[PDB]
Amino acid sequence: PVDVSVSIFINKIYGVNTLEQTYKVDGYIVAQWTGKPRKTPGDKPLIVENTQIERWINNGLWVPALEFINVVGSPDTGNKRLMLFPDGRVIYNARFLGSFSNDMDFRLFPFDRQQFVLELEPFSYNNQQLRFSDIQVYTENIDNEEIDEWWIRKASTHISDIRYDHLSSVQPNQNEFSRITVRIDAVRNPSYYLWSFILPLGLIIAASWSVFWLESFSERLQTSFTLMLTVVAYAAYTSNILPRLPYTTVIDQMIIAGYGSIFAAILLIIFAHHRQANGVEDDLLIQRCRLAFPLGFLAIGCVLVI
Amino acid sequence: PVDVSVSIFINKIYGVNTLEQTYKVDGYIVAQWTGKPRKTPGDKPLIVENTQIERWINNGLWVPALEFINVVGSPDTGNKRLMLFPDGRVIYNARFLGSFSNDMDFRLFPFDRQQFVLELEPFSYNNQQLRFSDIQVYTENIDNEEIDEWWIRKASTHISDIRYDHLSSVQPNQNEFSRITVRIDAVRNPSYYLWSFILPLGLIIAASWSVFWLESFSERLQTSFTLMLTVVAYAAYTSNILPRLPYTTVIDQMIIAGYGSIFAAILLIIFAHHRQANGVEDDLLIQRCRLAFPLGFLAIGCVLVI
Amino acid sequence: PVDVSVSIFINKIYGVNTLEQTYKVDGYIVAQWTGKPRKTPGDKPLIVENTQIERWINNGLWVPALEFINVVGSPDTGNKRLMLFPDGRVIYNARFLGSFSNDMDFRLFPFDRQQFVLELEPFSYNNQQLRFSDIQVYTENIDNEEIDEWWIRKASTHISDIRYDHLSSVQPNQNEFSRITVRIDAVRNPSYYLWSFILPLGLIIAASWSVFWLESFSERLQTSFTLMLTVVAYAAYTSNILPRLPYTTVIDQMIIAGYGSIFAAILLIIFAHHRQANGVEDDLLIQRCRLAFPLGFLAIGCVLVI
Amino acid sequence: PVDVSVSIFINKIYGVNTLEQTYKVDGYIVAQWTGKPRKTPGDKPLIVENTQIERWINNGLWVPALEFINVVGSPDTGNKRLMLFPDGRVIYNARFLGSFSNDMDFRLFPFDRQQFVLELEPFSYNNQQLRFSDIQVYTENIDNEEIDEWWIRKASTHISDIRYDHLSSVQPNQNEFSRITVRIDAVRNPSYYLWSFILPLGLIIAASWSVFWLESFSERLQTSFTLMLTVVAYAAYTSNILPRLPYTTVIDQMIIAGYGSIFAAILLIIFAHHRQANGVEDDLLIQRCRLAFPLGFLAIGCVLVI
Amino acid sequence: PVDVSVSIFINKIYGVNTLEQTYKVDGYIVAQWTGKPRKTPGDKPLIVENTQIERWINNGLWVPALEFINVVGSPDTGNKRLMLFPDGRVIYNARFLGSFSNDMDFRLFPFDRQQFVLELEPFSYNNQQLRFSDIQVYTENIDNEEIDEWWIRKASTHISDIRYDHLSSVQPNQNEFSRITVRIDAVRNPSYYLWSFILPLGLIIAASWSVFWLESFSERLQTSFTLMLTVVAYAAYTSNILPRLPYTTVIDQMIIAGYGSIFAAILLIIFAHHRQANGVEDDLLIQRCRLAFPLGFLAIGCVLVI
Repeated sequence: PVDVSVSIFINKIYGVNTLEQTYKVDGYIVAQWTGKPRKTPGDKPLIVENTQIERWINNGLWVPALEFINVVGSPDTGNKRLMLFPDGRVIYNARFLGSFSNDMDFRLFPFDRQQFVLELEPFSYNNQQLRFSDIQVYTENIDNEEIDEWWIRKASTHISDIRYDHLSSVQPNQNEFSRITVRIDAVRNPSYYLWSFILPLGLIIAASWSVFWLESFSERLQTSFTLMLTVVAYAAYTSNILPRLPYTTVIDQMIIAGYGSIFAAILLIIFAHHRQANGVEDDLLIQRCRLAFPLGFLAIGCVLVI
Repeated sequence: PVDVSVSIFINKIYGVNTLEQTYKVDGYIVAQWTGKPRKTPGDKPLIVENTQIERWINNGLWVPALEFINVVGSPDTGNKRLMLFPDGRVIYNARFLGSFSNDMDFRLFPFDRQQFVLELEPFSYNNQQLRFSDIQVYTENIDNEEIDEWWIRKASTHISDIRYDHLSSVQPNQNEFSRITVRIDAVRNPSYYLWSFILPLGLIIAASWSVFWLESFSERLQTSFTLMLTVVAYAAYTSNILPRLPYTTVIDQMIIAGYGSIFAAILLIIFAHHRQANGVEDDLLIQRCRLAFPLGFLAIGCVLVI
Repeated sequence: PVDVSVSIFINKIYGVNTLEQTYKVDGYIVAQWTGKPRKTPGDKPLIVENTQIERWINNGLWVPALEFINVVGSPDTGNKRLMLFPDGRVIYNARFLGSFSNDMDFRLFPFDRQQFVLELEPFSYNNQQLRFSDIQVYTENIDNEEIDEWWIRKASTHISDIRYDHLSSVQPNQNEFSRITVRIDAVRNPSYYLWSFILPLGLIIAASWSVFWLESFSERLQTSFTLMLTVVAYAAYTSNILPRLPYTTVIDQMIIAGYGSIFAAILLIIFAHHRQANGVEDDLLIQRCRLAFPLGFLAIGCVLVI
Repeated sequence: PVDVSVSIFINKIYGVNTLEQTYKVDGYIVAQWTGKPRKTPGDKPLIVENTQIERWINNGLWVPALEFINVVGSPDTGNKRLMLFPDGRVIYNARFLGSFSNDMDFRLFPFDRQQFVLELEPFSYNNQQLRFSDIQVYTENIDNEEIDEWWIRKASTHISDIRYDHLSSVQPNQNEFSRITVRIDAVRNPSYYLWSFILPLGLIIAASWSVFWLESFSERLQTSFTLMLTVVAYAAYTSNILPRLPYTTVIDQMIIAGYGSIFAAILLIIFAHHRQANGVEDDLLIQRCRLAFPLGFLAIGCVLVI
Repeated sequence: PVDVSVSIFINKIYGVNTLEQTYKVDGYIVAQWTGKPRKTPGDKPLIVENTQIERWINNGLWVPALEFINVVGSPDTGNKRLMLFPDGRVIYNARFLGSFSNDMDFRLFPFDRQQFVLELEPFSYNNQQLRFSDIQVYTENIDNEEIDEWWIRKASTHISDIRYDHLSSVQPNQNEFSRITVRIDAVRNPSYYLWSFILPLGLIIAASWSVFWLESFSERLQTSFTLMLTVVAYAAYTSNILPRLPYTTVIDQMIIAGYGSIFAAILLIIFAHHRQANGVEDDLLIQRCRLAFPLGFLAIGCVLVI
């Protein structure tokens, strides 16, 4: 059972694709294992670069294919490098850029709690064990977090053994491969969305209610039709700029709320008026519920967060 | 007639392209067949990885080219692997990611009933039979379906023989290739569209009718012009965010309905008024059809679903 | 002069790019010609697949490069295959996906009459004649045309000889290559555009005129400003969803019409009023031209289609 | 100093990228030079196609690398072809598709005067002279110009010598490479923009002024607020469909003009009214400047074109 | 310690991707170092072009892999070229196009101060020193800056030594690689954004205030609802055309300001009216604060720039 030591260097995690639950990772992979001692020119280790590596394979030099279990597509491999030591051991170092997959929940969108994952595992080797895994998130935590879209925490390794129940016609015990699993926790940067979506959406819902401080009945009603048109004009601006998803986010709900608030008002206003015993006996208290549901909406809103 | 045993491992079905009727599939293919026993170093099976396989072909080792009948483009092949057994048999294993085609009907868009298909078939072999086909949809049915865009059911195999009537100048019987056909049934997740499109669209159509609870004639009419402008502002928001298609979906019809409801009203309102024997004799009952077509629209709507 | 027999199998014609006059074609190409008889292992034809073909070339086996005259870019080649017969003849079969060009006129957009073309021609061979060309449009005419964007008719071949006047320093007669030209005629599916663009645009133009059935002068005018705003809100929805072009379509003109109809009304309304001999002597007949240009617009519209 | 004769065949110039000042060019390149006579099989010229050319290089056959100085990226090379003559001379022919750069000024957008350029130049050869350059714009001038976005004129060659002041540690005179420069002049097709942007934008500015033919003061003012909202609704439609740039076009200015015209009116209207010696003494002439700046706007507009 | 002399020729810096903090760079790289003198055919330097270089490597000729530390992906390499001198020294010249990364702050968007950076560094060599670095920004400073999106200043080099604390199991001192760092300072072109966003946004905020010069109370309020709808209609036009970011820009704030100004007015107007001791005693001074916050907004605005 060959012992391999992997070292992943994360350089940048970007381009999150909300719909496909994808994110790009740029970094380097380093694998080290020991082989039958070799005669290296001079004596100091031999450095084999790109094109050359493929040659050394054709001459027996074995090199284990380490797959990225959770990769969408196939990584963009940069510079490959083989460092051959005289005492046997071999060190493989290559830079990569790939798109990884993982279960991502964007229900609370504006305030996300996501976690980026890598999953290494020998493509075709039952007894080729992954010794120790080390990840260098040499990125800067409290650096300039208000410049980048996501804020992080700290790395997280975890080696394990995966058992497949439908392999080759093998029975003895060939069905356990060692898988390195890296995890990075990150939180989304609320800022932008608060000051450009939540806030103004609120001022719209607020000024929405000021339709009650209108005297006439026609004014009270005809104005909420211009108010309806405003929430639609907003849902457009919101949608054209927000990430498409299969489910509704928080913001998606604030928009529904704005739709109900205005439909509620429409009902009250066309109720207050025709709920009479004459013709214009608008219930002085209902027509003056200018403070009834404006705060009664912070009660329906503080129950959806409970 | 060589016997081949295929095994498809579906890992993720994503990126559905409504307009081109495309969808992406990530997984592995495993093909097994038996050949003339061989002398493998040691004795335990020989493992040939990437670069190497192409070499073994140049030395006679045959490997059937298995085409993906319904693939748009050419699959993104990851790690290839040849496992050569001493008793002959050969096992080919490779990871792939490709875009597949299939007839997709999106008439009832918000509520779709689609089915993802794969179609394997030897690219150039008449008598090379596909033995047994197995698919491991090791994805989780009732897991977190309210996180993913589509909900599934269960795999579905089916081997068969395809007959081409215009092949080489061959007559005997060379015109029957065996094709593996995999089918996966899936249903779209209505949620999002209901709570962010259907609902608010209804509140717009509802409050649309409240144009009748207006006293004056000018108010009753001039307001439906702001109401018209509202449905348009909605069709914009809807279109910019929904999947472009060559035909109309359900939502596309609700939008037409909102257009007709407002045009109907426009006709009634400019009828009730000028349908007099004086000048302002607005038919007290028609001007008060505030409950005539609001429910008479649930009759025109429940006949389109019949 | 080598005789070559081509057979094109169109599998799907999609992704029309209005602006670049591009369209994608997926299918297979089959070329057959006869060479100096060969000794094939066994005796039955020899099958050379992908990688291998490039090898047989290096050993003399000649294979003519057949260019796709009208291809934007370079086709996405799938599986290549050489079938070598003992009696000489060679059969080349490969699957392709490319983007083709052609002059496309989208003037009557909603109702297009386009034609998809392919153009094969030996890249570097003067006397290498293309024998017979056959195209298998094994797609289904009256199948589910109301599911696909385009409706077709039937294939259409045509071999010819092209003469270039500026080739190599050759004089004898080297300047005539044989070009296969395939043509497929198609018509666009009006549906969607009628029920989602033409119709509602008409209800807007119709209800546009009902600005005359208003009593006051201020109402008659101030209302047409909200009517103007409506046609603009529509041109936005239309444009964001329709295909960008360098010229105006039919729909683009109906939009101009709605702009003139409203500007015409603006003139009449601000004429009828101030065309007096007092101050409010609104020409009873002009102010009541509620049926003058509404049908007088079907006369200006039925002359643009003449 | 090797004499090379180049021949560029422009097939289609499309996809202009306003922001990056890019445009795509499809065509063929033909380079001819004479070498040490060779023994060609048979005697008639030898035809070397794709894969093969790379082989002949490995056997000494030299082939000058001709770079495309102004190419963004790297051309999409199609079919390559080497025609080797017995008398020495070699003819290189290959089809290409690349993205080229050039300084493009879109200040007068609707009416552009641009020029597409190509720039060939030996990548690594001081004394390898480019003999004669010929371009076949075998496209059709007055053909169907009202179908294509751009209208042309006629080709334009020009060979020259470029001097680099910072090359290798060479002094003698190695610093002059011959560069072929092709230029094609083209004009944009105004049509669409006039009938779908300029015209309707004018009818909006025109009907804008008719806010003066209103009696009351409140009507005269409150209506220009719906007029303001209209120009904005237009800038949206315009922007979403027009090409993003770093500077303002003509249309971009007409939109500013419409903004000023309405702000001007806002000032006059709120001046005429409060510029009294009572309360409602609206200067009969100013309130009746219904023809003052409507034509006084054709004076401010005919000075921006002077 | 091999001495290498690099020379970077920047040809064009374009395609800034605000969200990913990326920018494209086209140019050539030139690396020179001296090796063991060689016998070159003739005597004058040997020119090795593309395909060939890979060959000379297989025959020992070493070529250091120089990585682009801050590259997203992997550069698009054009023509490679090896110039081998008899006296040893080797000169590597290749054209590239890659996407580079760097921290970019777009807080003051309309007026940006950004800096484009390149970072070279030997991929696998501890003692391979980079001698002198030279960059030829042979672009034209005060040329046509009002045609390009960005304005520059002047190049800026800087060689240094980077120390990695987690390399191979090496202790002596193998952990210091030499890195070339190029920096180019650039400023964004405000123009467009001023005349198409800032200006018209101001005329909207300006004319926003003229809601005070309205007599009635209903007019003063109902008009600000059409004014609100106007700022939203603007945020839409702005957003669809501006670069998506995770934070708010200057323009994003002017939009918030217009939202507050109108919400402020809404409060005042619904205060002035109901802040009585009767019913319509609108505080003659407050209702006439037509000059209170219009200039009192230039005070809140000149404190956000302080």
